[PDB]
Amino acid sequence: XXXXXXXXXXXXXXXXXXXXXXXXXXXXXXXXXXXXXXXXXXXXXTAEINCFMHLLVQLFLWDSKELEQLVEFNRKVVIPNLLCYYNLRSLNLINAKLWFYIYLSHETLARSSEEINSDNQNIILRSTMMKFLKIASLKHDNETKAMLINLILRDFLNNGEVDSASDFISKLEYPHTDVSSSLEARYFFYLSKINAIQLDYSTANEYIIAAIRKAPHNSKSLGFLQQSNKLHCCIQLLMGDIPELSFFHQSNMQKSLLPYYHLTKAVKLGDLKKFTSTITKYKQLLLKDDTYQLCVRLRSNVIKTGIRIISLTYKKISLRDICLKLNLDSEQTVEYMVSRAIRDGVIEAKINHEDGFIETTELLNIYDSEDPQQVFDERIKFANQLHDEYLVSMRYP
Amino acid sequence: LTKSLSIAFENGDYAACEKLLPPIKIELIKNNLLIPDLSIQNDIYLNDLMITKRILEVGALASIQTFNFDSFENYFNQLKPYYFSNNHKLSESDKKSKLISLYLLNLLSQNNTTKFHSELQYLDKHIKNLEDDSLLSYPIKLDRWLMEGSYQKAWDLLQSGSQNISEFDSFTDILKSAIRDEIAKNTELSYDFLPLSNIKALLFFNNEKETEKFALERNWPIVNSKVYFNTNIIEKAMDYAISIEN
Amino acid sequence: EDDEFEDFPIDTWANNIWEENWDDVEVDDDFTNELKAELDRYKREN
Repeated sequence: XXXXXXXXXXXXXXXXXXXXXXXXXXXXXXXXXXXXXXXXXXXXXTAEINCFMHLLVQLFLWDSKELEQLVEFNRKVVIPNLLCYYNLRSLNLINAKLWFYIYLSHETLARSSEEINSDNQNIILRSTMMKFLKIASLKHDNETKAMLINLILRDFLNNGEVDSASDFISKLEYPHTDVSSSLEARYFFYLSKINAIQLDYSTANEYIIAAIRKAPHNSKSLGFLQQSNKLHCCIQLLMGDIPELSFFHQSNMQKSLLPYYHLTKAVKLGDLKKFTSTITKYKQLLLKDDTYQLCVRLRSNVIKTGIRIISLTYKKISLRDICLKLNLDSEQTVEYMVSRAIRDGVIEAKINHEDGFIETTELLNIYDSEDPQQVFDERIKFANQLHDEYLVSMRYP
Repeated sequence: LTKSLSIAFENGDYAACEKLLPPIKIELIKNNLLIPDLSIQNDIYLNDLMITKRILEVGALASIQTFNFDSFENYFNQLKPYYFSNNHKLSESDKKSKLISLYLLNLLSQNNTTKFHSELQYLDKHIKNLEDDSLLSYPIKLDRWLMEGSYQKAWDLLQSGSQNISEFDSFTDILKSAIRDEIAKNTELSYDFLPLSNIKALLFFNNEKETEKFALERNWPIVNSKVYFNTNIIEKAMDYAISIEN
Repeated sequence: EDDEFEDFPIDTWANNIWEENWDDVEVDDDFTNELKAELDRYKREN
């Protein structure tokens, strides 16, 4: 019967990259399974396929929705099994699918109940994963390395530890060359994220952008894109660059981005109270991911916007009125906030204190003079070495 | 030894505490090789961890006045398993409630923002039962207000640490200066012209002379209460050419 | 080259042909109604 495929899959046991191909259909090889079909392996018995059939056990259970003996299985079985696979080199590639599930249910298990047995257990877990993270690191199997790394990163962020994961990266070198683009984007995802929480944005949008590029699409790969982009909007927003509407209308994902689509409406307008109200509105929704405490940083940005708009639309304004448009209590509050905005290269103004009105700087003629010469000159040179550079990297033909 | 620390902190002198710590550090080296990191999760073992917590606690509290800050971060790092291992018995000591807040505030004092927000994200999942921020709003709120740029509320918090007051007053004197330059570094570009009374108004001085003290320290030329805050074309052508004909 | 992403579940929920400028969806609707009161309010006073 259908077990022929399981035997046909064993016909993939010849050598080397076949396993790769062997995995591909094996991705969908789990469509049909039965406990009596389990007896197939009972009649089938080799170890190099023993671990694999254990994969089939995990896949069987997790899909069958029973997680108890899946993790229980992970321990009692995988540990004996784990020792045998260490000797093998090919097995490391196979185990990655294994590890991918191992952590999973355990993580998923945490959503059943709270116990410190889960703590000690997962301390053991991470400990192991770092152990043969080093072991495999010396064994030079790119794929299983990258996978494992991803799993422990995801552990740090199921935890609250960004730093430990960060300094962890500091001592990491990533198995760059030979990867699975999906794992690559899981990396770039987590990377961009933690790199953001630490308040460095300008490198986060990078790694998340790559998490958009390197990610596959299909119909299944959605949730990763949905989730990521739910982050990408946040970074784009914090950095001070409003995203365009079409970014909010793309695919099914547009139903999820809605709170962010209610943030930019709050942000672009620069109206604080509306913002805050919205944050209270969608808060719980924003907590199911951790984008929340990112978003609550925007209270700075929103006000920056408020000031910049009040500047572009007025040459000079009595402090009274700015304080009215921004709802704030006191003028004294204002000139702290505006004095701040100026230093950041936003307004380009000065402030008249004794009359208390902002005055924004003008263009002051001067075209008939030589200043345009200097300016154009700088711009010119800075165009040259662009041309230069683009011809120095050009050398390759 | 084991009673020595009791005599140090119960003594109430934190230099006696201070220099009384190093001789304890050794039995904390052996016992360190025994008690800490609590991997055994043993029930009868409760005594070791019970004492150990308070040991490092007065390690930090003492470390404050003694400028030993980083060290107790270590201690605080070392303390991390204790309050953040879930338990009712293990995580209780109010030296937590004051100590954590002390730590966050440290991070602000050093202008390390990255580490600070990282810590926020950390504490969040643990404290997630969190009610507002009870004591802990002092460092948090203290951060948010200077993030937005409204200082007056922040300074107000600096006046509001005295209720729970501890030696972070020193930190206060840190943070206080840490703010004023800001306003200074703000106002330098704000507008060129100030009456002295207004500088006093901004920088939160209770004194008129502290002003020009600061402004001299800032190199600000002062006028009687009122301060002020302040290639030929041929060449260019040939330059464009020689850039073109390379 | 296919993996399940079972770790990222697709969001579970508790339940215009023309491209838009934002100010399209500003759509604050105010002016038509506010105006009339502004006009007449003015000319009653003058």
